[PDB]
Amino acid sequence: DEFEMIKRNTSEIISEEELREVLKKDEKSAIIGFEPSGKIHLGHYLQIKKMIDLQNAGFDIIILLADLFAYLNQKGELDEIRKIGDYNKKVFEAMGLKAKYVYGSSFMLDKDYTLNVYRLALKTTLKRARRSMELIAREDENPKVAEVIYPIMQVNPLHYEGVDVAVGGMEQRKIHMLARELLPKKVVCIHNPVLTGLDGEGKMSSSKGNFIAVDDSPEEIRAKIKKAYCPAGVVEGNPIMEIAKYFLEYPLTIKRPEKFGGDLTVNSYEELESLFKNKELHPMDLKNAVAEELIKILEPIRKRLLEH
Ligand SMILES: N[C@@H](Cc1ccc(CC(F)(F)F)cc1)C(=O)O
Repeated sequence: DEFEMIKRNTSEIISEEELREVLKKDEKSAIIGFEPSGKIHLGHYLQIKKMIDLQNAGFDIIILLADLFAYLNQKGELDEIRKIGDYNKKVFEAMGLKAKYVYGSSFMLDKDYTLNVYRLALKTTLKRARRSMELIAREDENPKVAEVIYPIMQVNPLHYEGVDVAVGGMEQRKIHMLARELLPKKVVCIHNPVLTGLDGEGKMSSSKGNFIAVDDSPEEIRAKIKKAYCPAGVVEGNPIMEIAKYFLEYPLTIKRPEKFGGDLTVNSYEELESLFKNKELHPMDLKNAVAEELIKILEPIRKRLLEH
């Protein structure tokens, strides 16, 4: 099913009935926005993989390099942000994405864009804007006015003209709930889960420095994975298991020494999860398998980012 391919590994689709209608049409487009990021990590790639799914299913793909948004979220000066955006777009092309790339600031300063922001600032409460940003806003002991403008710009109808589907992480869902209420035409949201960071502390993050970057060296992936929170028998909160779920190909053959049980062949992640949960498979053989298949999945991307 095209539908079930798109739905595989998302946390929610709002809504499924509207997505079946979109899939019927001959012309459909899907958008995702990203604040430019100094490092692109597996959190980014999970979402790019969803966009490749939509692209296989017939959708035109639009990537918004959300530079002004990064600007409001205190990531720096704009033309410095627009140069990080340029690099991120190289990375997304090396992931195998066939898309159109738009810089926010190329249209977000237009008079009609600006008037919608003022119009929406009239319908949106300070309390709701702030709630909507709890998972997104840069850490700040004295919150700035910029924090409450960010979500109203994210739900501006100009971002969604001729767009059927928006894709984002679950950390964006309150902002999308706002847009569901306030947008003139309905857009389907597809939310992808948030990856746990390597120490299990919170969520994977370019500023928490708890991530694996797609351009990481092999030795580097090994060392991050070796150090990673992965309690025996525990799946919930375990970032090594998450990587197994969202990134690996099954059936999976796990090489191990014959004293640890010999080569193991798992035909599904659900099979891996039962093996792991009852301790027929130890963190260390998991880790070696995950590290080794992660290296092979990332290699072509590291290669073209390094080509020259
Ligand atoms: N909040 C996102 C960035 C963002 C996501 C979505 C949009 C609207 C749209 F998706 F681009 F159309 C604008 C910016 C993030 O946290 O990177």
